[PDB]
Amino acid sequence: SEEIESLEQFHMATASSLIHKQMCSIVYTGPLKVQQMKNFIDSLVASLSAAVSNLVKILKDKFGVLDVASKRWLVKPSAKNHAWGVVETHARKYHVALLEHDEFGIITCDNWRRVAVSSESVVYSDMAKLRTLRRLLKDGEPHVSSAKVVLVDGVPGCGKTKEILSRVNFEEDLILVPGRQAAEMIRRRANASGIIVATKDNVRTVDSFLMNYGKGARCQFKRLFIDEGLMLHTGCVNFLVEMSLCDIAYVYGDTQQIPYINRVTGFPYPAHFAKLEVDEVETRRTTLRCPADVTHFLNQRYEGHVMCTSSEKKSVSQEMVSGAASINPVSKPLKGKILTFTQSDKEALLSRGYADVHTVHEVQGETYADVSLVRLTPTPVSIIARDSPHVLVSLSRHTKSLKYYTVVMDPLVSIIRDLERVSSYLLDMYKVDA
Amino acid sequence: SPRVFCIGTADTKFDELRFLSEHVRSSLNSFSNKSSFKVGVTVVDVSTSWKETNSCADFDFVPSKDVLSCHTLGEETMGTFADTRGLAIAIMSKALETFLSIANDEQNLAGVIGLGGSGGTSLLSSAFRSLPIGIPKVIISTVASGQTESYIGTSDLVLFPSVVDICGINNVSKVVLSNAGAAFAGMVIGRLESKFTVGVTMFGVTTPCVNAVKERLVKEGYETLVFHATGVGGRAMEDLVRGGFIQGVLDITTTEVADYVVGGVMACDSSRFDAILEKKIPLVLSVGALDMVNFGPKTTIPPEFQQRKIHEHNEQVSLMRTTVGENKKFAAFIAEKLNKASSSVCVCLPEKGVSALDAPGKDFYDPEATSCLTRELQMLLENNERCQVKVLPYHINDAEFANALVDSFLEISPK
Ligand SMILES: Nc1ncnc2c1ncn2[C@@H]1O[C@H](COP(=O)(O)OP(=O)(O)OP(O)(O)=S)[C@@H](O)[C@H]1O
Ligand SMILES: Nc1ncnc2c1ncn2[C@@H]1O[C@H](COP(=O)(O)OP(=O)(O)OP(O)(O)=S)[C@@H](O)[C@H]1O
Ligand SMILES: [Mg+2]
Ligand SMILES: [Mg+2]
Repeated sequence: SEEIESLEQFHMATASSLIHKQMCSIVYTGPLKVQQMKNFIDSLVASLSAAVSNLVKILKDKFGVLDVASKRWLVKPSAKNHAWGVVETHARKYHVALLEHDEFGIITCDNWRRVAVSSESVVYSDMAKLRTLRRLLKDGEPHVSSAKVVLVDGVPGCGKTKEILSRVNFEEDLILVPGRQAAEMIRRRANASGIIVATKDNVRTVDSFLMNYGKGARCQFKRLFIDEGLMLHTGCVNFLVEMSLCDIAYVYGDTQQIPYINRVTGFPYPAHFAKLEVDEVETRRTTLRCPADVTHFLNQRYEGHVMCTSSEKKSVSQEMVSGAASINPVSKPLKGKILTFTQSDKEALLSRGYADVHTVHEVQGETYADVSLVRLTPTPVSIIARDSPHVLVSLSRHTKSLKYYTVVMDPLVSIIRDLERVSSYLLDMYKVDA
Repeated sequence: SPRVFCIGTADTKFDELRFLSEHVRSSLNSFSNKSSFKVGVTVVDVSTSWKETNSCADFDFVPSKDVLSCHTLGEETMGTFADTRGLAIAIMSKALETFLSIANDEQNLAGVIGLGGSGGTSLLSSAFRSLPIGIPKVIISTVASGQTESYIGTSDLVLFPSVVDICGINNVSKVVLSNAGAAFAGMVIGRLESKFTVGVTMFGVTTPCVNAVKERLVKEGYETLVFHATGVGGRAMEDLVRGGFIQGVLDITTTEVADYVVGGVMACDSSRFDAILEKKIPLVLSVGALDMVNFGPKTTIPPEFQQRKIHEHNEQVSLMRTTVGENKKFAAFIAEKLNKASSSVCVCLPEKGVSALDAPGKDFYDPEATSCLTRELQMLLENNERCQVKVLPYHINDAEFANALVDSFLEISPK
């Protein structure tokens, strides 16, 4: 619509003008918050340079390439309807272009010879964010909010989302969260009493907020609530606080809930940048959900002791399955909520006839009485590691029981096995009244 | 009525624990044939699994659950851990420490002995070294041969090598366990049937000062204990201070402070000096070897320091010269502690140099740093009524500086 027009600064810009083979010798100046915000912008500039640069590299010698004249692909991409790509003209020049699509594919121009797209150009979120963030800068200098920022450092099931849902005034405040799944769950839980108080305006994903800032809706809020703010670059949090025009912001965070990872190759994100600067730090170390054994595990991953209000002591168990095929709804029904680590395993169980299956990642923040966790892939699964955020999440959803069914030995089998062996009297030491 | 405790994880080493206890009881009775006070033996289970042990032959016995129930989770175990067993052992270790602390108060603790692999040794060591020096502390360990500092620390904890992994009573363990138990009983019975000391910190580069001071002190009628300032030395001295073994300190070499600030291999912890000030014992402090941070070998030297002035003392160790900015930091740490003093303290500073390497015509010589250290110290302590700052016209190794340090000690601790 009118969004493509808002990104005109990027349309047909030379690929070279957006590429920066450096961003390692960058020296920031000013207050810590300013440096973090500057650094956040550069992480976006660096992520875009890499995306544009790889598209050009592909043209020079997922990563799809289109022949303009024949309207047929030389290399078919995995995704569809990419929002942008790099164009190679007949003079062999490289320009970034915001793409349009019709019944027959990409709408092209006569002077375009080939067009390259990739997983990174599927969406123009980086450009969208740059556009928004750069308009807030006066000569590269971002404005820092005078609002008080309170950080609530918590653990699984301590009440991060519950507190937000309990304290927010849906008519004046804003709740920002990373990921659509989380945003949808928050709205659903907020609207569960029967009335819709949580909408697309007072509950938004971080990406949507950054990308569509100004496009309308509403911009000024009295208080800002961020659920899982430690999943974001510190400079991003600084921008969100300022952009919400709030007088106070509550950043609910969790150091083990998939913390913000640089990801950008050779991009600098020093330890002093990774630490959020707030006016007050609050701590939550009592889980109101997890059993005492899962709590023992949590104590191992968090600074500070973790206590539990729950009376449940031991709740985990597992089972090694010989024949992956034996795991079917008739042979062995799976109690409660059925979860898997990968999509492939998820599809498998669904085709086998199991009802309502989701991946661990798809149920972040959710609670269940009983969980049946399943691994059908005997091949290596990277996200299943002793210190993996997915494992942490996978062990902290249930209030009553968790059973892990796997076709192969892995770090999770060890964790569950060790938890089953610990003394129950030791486990009692985590108990608190509440 | 003297009592000793035999401790171990009964869920995995029940028979060995029993055997040891049995041998300790028998040995205690034999060796004390001279008789008198009877020594009681209590067996303590520190198992952390759910497997329960309710007795150990005919011994007074404390189950795993009773050790834990006397304890409340504390700061010692609030950090992060590698696995479930590691955290369980850490909590049990502190619970054991509490149990022994109560035993040592409302009971006559005569000694403690235990056995274990790396995990059991880790569990027992921590609790055992919390007891006063002198009280027999013995552990038959499968890891007595290797790095033992994390187990023994500055204590008198004794690790008897198990020779073979601890697994059942066999011809080998019978002998090893028997000797260890007989040794413990010997220590216990021998202990039952039966001068003002100054602590001084030292380094090779400040030995001239230390020996002069030591000789002077002995002449004044004092007894001395010299500690190599390798990080552990400073702590060893301070633990002895709170232990009542040291009545005065001449902290000549505070170099451990440098490694703590910069990040060397022979660093002190953030608690340096605390023990001395809290005991309110006379303290004369100086800046010996504060011109060098320890590393070695060169290759080891953190990247950001290879551009610094290094001195290869030998193959395994290299000394880095401290800059002028780092010294001010040293002063801040020292002063920050000294400004908490509630008893007399004297700081003696040598104008000429702080080490044999920080002397006219020497590698580390830098009067710009020496001068800075002096000024920062005077200024930070200027408003401390309990502290006097003396700036003497000598090099730390001059015989007159040594004798000046002693004079200062005598005036805050007259005789
Ligand atoms: N539908 C429900 N009925 C009753 N209790 C619930 C329900 N949903 C959640 N809870 C409880 O609410 C408490 C905290 O829920 P949350 O605040 O969502 O967990 P959290 O602090 O956000 O940690 P995460 O996001 O799941 S890692 C736990 O004790 C849950 O068991
Ligand atoms: N998963 C677990 N949770 C709680 N306690 C455990 C667990 N696994 C083992 N333990 C206990 O930890 C204690 C030490 O186990 P041990 O096998 O005796 O270790 P160790 O022989 O002393 O030293 P190493 O590490 O085996 S060389 C025993 O009480 C075990 O029962
Ligand atoms: Mg939540
Ligand atoms: Mg912890």
